[PDB]
Amino acid sequence: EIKTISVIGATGQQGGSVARSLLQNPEFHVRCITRDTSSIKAKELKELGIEIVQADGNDPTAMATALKGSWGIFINNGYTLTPAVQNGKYEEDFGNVILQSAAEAGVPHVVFSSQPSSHALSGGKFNTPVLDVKAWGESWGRACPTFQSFTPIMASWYFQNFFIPSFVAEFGGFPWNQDDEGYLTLRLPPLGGNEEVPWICIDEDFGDLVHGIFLNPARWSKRTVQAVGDILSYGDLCTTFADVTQRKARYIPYYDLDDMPADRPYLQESRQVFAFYQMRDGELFGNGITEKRTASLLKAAAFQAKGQKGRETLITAREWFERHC
Amino acid sequence: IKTISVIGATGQQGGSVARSLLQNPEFHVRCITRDTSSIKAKELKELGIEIVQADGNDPTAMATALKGSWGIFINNGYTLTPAVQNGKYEEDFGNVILQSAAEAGVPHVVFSSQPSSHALSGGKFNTPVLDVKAWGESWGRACPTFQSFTPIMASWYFQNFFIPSFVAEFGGFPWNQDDEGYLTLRLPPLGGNEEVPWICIDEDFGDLVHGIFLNPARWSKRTVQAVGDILSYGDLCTTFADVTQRKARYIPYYDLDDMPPYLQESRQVFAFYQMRDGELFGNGITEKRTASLLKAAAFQAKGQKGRETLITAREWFERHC
Amino acid sequence: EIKTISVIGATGQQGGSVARSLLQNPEFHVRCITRDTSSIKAKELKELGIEIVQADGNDPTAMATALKGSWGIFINNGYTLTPAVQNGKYEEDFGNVILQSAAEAGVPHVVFSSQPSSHALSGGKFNTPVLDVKAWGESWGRACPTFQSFTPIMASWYFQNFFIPSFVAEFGGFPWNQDDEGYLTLRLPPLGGNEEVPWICIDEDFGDLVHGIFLNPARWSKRTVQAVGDILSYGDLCTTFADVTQRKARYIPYYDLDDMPADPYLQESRQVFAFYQMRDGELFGNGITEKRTASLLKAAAFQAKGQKGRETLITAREWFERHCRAEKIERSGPIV
Amino acid sequence: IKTISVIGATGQQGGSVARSLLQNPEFHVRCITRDTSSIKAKELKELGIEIVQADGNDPTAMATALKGSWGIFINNGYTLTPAVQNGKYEEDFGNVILQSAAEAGVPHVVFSSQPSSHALSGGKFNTPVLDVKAWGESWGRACPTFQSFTPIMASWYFQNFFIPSFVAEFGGFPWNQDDEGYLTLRLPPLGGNEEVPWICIDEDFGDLVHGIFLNPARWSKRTVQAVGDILSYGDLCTTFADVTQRKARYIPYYDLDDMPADRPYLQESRQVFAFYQMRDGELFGNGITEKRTASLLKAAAFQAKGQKGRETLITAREWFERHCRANKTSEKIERSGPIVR
Ligand SMILES: NC(=O)c1ccc[n+]([C@@H]2O[C@H](COP(=O)([O-])OP(=O)(O)OC[C@H]3O[C@@H](n4cnc5c(N)ncnc54)[C@H](OP(=O)(O)O)[C@@H]3O)[C@@H](O)[C@H]2O)c1
Ligand SMILES: NC(=O)c1ccc[n+]([C@@H]2O[C@H](COP(=O)([O-])OP(=O)(O)OC[C@H]3O[C@@H](n4cnc5c(N)ncnc54)[C@H](OP(=O)(O)O)[C@@H]3O)[C@@H](O)[C@H]2O)c1
Ligand SMILES: NC(=O)c1ccc[n+]([C@@H]2O[C@H](COP(=O)([O-])OP(=O)(O)OC[C@H]3O[C@@H](n4cnc5c(N)ncnc54)[C@H](OP(=O)(O)O)[C@@H]3O)[C@@H](O)[C@H]2O)c1
Ligand SMILES: NC(=O)c1ccc[n+]([C@@H]2O[C@H](COP(=O)([O-])OP(=O)(O)OC[C@H]3O[C@@H](n4cnc5c(N)ncnc54)[C@H](OP(=O)(O)O)[C@@H]3O)[C@@H](O)[C@H]2O)c1
Ligand SMILES: CC1(C)c2[nH]c3ccccc3c2C[C@@]23CN4CCC[C@]4(C[C@H]12)C(=O)N3
Ligand SMILES: CC1(C)c2[nH]c3ccccc3c2C[C@@]23CN4CCC[C@]4(C[C@H]12)C(=O)N3
Ligand SMILES: CC1(C)c2[nH]c3ccccc3c2C[C@@]23CN4CCC[C@]4(C[C@H]12)C(=O)N3
Repeated sequence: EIKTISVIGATGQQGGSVARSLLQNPEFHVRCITRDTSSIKAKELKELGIEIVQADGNDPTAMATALKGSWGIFINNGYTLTPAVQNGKYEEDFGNVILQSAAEAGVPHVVFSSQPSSHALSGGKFNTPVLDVKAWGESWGRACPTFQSFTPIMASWYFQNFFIPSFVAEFGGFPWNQDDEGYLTLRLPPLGGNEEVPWICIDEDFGDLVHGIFLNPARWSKRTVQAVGDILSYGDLCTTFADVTQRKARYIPYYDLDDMPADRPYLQESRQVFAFYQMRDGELFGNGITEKRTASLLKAAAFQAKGQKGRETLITAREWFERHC
Repeated sequence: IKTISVIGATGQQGGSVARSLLQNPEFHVRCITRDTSSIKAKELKELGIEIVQADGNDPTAMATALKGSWGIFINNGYTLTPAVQNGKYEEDFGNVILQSAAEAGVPHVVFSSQPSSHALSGGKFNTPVLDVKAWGESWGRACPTFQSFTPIMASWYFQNFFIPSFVAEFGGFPWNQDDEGYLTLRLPPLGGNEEVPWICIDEDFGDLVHGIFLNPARWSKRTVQAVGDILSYGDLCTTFADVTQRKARYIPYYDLDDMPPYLQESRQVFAFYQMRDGELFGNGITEKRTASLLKAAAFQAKGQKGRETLITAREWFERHC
Repeated sequence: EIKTISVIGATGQQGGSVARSLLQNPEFHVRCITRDTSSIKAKELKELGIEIVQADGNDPTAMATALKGSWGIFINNGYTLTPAVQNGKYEEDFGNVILQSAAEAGVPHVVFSSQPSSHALSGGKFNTPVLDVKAWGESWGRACPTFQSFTPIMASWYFQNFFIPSFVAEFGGFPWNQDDEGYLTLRLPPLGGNEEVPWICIDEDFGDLVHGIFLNPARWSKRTVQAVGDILSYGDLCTTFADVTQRKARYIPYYDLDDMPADPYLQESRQVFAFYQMRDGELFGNGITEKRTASLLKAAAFQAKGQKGRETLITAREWFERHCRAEKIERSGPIV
Repeated sequence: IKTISVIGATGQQGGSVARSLLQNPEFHVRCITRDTSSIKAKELKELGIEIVQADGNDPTAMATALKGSWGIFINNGYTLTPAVQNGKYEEDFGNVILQSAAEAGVPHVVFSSQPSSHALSGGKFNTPVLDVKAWGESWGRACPTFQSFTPIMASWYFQNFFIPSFVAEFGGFPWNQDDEGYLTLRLPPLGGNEEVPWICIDEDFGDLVHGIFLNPARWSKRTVQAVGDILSYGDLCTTFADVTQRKARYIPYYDLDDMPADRPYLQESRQVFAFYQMRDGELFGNGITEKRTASLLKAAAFQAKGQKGRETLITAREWFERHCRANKTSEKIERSGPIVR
């Protein structure tokens, strides 16, 4: 009756949302995995009544032993890549190691946080390890005969990125620090195409999307899921923020990738991601058109499966600004 | 063989209507103008179009010039008389023509229209440029003589980018670079999700009216939105930048009270649009599906002549910038 | 501060949903209007704690006095038209009389249950009083200079038509009586165009749309609102029913309107169907059929009620899941 | 001038590809066939297209017959060898050709593909008609030599109405009248919202392959759904009825066990439809069914061809108005397709 689901990164944003969503369904038993059960965040997960296991993804045997009995697993990696991984050893990423360990432990159903490979799609003329490592994990999971289901889920930009101070530093004053001309100014290169920039409130929605996948894993196997709460251009984001907060805001694109300030190291290292996205006419996920219909179908299903508990629709940018500003 | 009188055939809207209808042998175009010796009048003559001289302000003359018309397209001008400006919308030459068409027994009417901000805002707003046409719309909707009366509502013309005064007031976009090197567009937000409608008046509007005349009964009393593309002002600028590789940006006029130097009294229109959450047409959501259908229908009625699809903002920039 | 709203037909389906929706917002006070406060349905409302006033729409003066003090009014009419109304004299329908009474009483904000006029749209070819009676009221209210806001709202096919017996008899066994070959068969003419048939759960959704309008009446003045919960073809409706209930169902079109059973109200429905086909299925007459606006209004009411109820409209799949997998066929409707 | 080899150029898919690309001076169409003396091979020759003779089952000859190609469009046939029917998907002549194209150094590939029901369902389904093409898709996606590899996935052809086995097996629609005077279509539901995709293979498909070749890098490793219209089976029949004024209807096989499964291809189609219903109608497996991209690849080819032809895809209504309203005797029901009985 009861299906156990191991949650990687349960102390983190993606896995944290996953754990919080799945625990609200009696058909599932959540086994959070963390490196330190004494962690501040781990104790918060232990206050929700969640089973907590301590293990390190870089230890395949220990990980395999910690996933022994899981019906499903949600896998993700971290913001910091090891030098070996940053230099093209994508098989050494702890997320990818965990996926292989799950194969050995016999876990039948996998939901894997993934990203497109700029290298694979551009014929080798681009290399963006931050994305390509997760894409490697997706290539391994899709080809593995052991799994009964492997579904890649691709996260959008978090709305919560607006709370990172260097975010405010890098991309113009937007959305907290106004400039000399009195504007909350956002400065980013265009995405390309029709400027269909995807955004999500990671906390409230991502976990419910993964939950919806686990409600019927066979239907979603080997079919990429885009975790998208809203789709709008940078300029529409600014006008929406201004309407909500009644604070002047504007968008000034970085049309020339070479003419971005070297003062900003998050613009210079992202210049290959931005170029790959532009080359793809803004189709940043690589599998097909950017659409949030599936996400709105995976959120409603989790809503029903949870007992009509919580919210039935994903958080839009307008609502996030109304709730956070 | 159905005869159609075309008001404003020397103008943008009526000109597109005449040029589109002429390519369907089932329809015979009778252009109406005040001056048949005009350059534009002669251009219409060079295409082999019948040109009759009449003034909309003369109901008696106009009734005589419409006799025998199966249908009529009606439009007015940018110029309102002081009397019309001050509320006597029955005197606008377009609405006079509509009443004359009723007198002459013309059975099928397509009327260039706009919503009445005054009527929709409970009196808060007064915009004669729109409300005058709305007067004709209600009159035609209530008139029992017509067999069909269909209102058509034009979006912003792309060709407004060629009006020097438009370039003057709304920033430099898309011709005049500013100090920081940007083609800058300065406009109040439309409201809602910034679904700003635009049309290439020359190539598409006439085809939409043509499509209406292909089945007047199905469109009677149903407003048609003449929309070629739907996008936000910022999308306009990013599209322009991609097409031309000329830096461009959008800086909204957030406060209609603190606008600059730039005496365009279109403020009440902008405020009414915002009050409608951007639903500038007033009848329902902004949609171009109907326009696309009508354009394709004209394409096929004309013999697969011309374009089957409406001109988008990107294509307009490609062809004119 | 607290805005009073009179609800016509509060004992009925449309007004009942309106009352039940506006009751959950303390900014509004619901004054139900009924002819008989002793009714089973009226006492149901009294048991819910709703003010009940007795008045008859056919009495303009009494109606005016009973509407006095209302900030807003929801107006609707009934399924049975007097013969005089049947033959024109649309001004005499109690809904339209009530609209004029509200104008006399000075009610500033109006939401009116409406439908397109086939006669006005067809150049006289068609005459369907079931629609045209409400269209008369719609134009009268649109032209009325006294109202501060006037919004016409138009109902789609109720899902609850499946509980109305007259629906079950004529339009095939669907969805309760299986037919000779074991099929739940629906027998109806095509709508026209791409078969974009609108449906709504009248009980749970219609009232929330009226509520959403009253939340910002100025923005909706003179703007037709389509009360649409789902848009799907008749065949898609039947296949969805089959998927939900694992019970055979099918759609049998009347391709020839002359071959449709027309044994007085079936004659008015033949003309209505012909008008819809003549409009390529654009049965509302003002523009394309769309449920986007309905969704916006439903969400707005959801928020206003304190995030109570559902944020989304009920689809055909949801309705079949809730009312067929598990329902007495005795609801109010056309008396054929 | 960039040369593109076209597999199956004498067939429906490759034929549309050749006819579309030839009208664009930036490309050279090199048709590939087993028999250059064929009556359909001579039609292509009458169009002014190079015709080379090679067999896909001969990897070396195929390699020498592709060398010099800037791009290649790859497709397979309706008949699979017994070895291929039984799993040996590497032996399908289309997949051998794909390996030959890498072998030959063709830098840009457009591969006719379908999802693998087995791969997506954890082994619950085995439908070689789709999975064979999916094998080639996986190989092309993983091959490091190609500069671009784009899978394109065909919908139901409207031209299935000209394939005789379709008319026989699936109730007779739209040509064979039944007891009650109905053109009856008999098919299981697709699943989900009955978003059945259809395309006019002749007029539209080639333009989509062409649009991909207009910017291969932007489409590399991105599945393209070749869709002209999206509608339910019942909507298909009612649309046909409106166009032709002939009674027509759709009678679903709600229970797949009640579908005629006399012959082996009908049972493999039962398993395919079961897979579709399993995926809630997502018959392509990569994502939602959509025709926006197809409408973007048709318009782009329209422009590339010199604004010649149609800018838009053919809808079901327009196809019925073009092929089933007039008698049009030249439209005979003899097209290549599944040979069931
Ligand atoms: N913020 C963004 O920009 C953004 C948006 C889009 C997508 N992404 C992508 O998603 C990833 C970051 O996701 P996130 O923000 O959820 O990360 P996060 O908040 O740091 O969570 C990742 C979790 O990984 C666990 N972990 C780290 N090293 C580990 C190891 N060696 N073994 C086992 N577990 C380990 C940590 O929890 P324990 O202490 O429990 O082990 C940590 O909480 C990156 O690839 C990023 O590019 C993020
Ligand atoms: N982008 C836009 O500005 C836009 C969009 C929405 C709607 N509109 C509205 O549509 C109108 C402008 O349309 P348009 O571009 O066709 O105007 P236009 O280019 O100025 O043409 C007006 C036409 O009316 C004719 N006319 C003028 N006075 C007349 C009279 N007294 N009797 C008879 N005919 C007369 C003119 O010359 P002849 O009489 O010599 O033929 C001409 O053919 C305005 O009301 C405007 O507000 C335009
Ligand atoms: N699915 C549909 O059939 C549908 C959808 C579109 C529009 N419509 C139209 O809407 C109308 C039916 O709506 P409904 O479902 O609400 O009808 P209903 O269930 O009969 O309710 C009508 C309401 O009006 C009240 N009423 C009836 N006669 C009255 C009178 N003379 N004076 C005052 N109040 C009176 C009734 O209350 P008491 O009984 O106590 O008065 C009742 O609450 C018809 O014109 C129909 O064509 C319905
Ligand atoms: N509606 C549909 O039926 C549909 C939908 C989606 C996709 N598909 C799939 O696509 C395939 C059908 O495509 P189609 O209509 O283009 O096929 P087709 O009409 O059968 O054409 C086959 C082509 O391939 C060539 N060929 C066949 N066997 C060969 C071999 N052993 N070696 C070399 N060449 C060989 C033929 O050579 P010659 O040049 O000598 O004739 C011919 O040009 C099937 O797998 C089908 O399942 C079709
Ligand atoms: C009258 C107006 C405010 C206006 N002022 C202008 C000043 C300069 C250039 C261009 C315009 C336009 C263009 C428009 C475009 N239209 C959109 C629907 C109705 C409306 C409003 C709008 C119109 O009448 N013409
Ligand atoms: C008059 C009608 C044909 C009708 N005949 C019926 C006869 C018996 C049962 C049920 C109905 C209904 C249902 C409807 C629902 N419709 C939604 C759009 C307006 C309209 C028309 C439509 C209506 O007013 N009642
Ligand atoms: C293999 C199949 C079940 C099939 N069986 C048939 C048997 C006889 C006639 C005609 C067909 C077709 C036509 C199709 C149409 N296509 C839609 C998407 C892929 C698919 C599935 C589908 C295909 O491969 N050809």
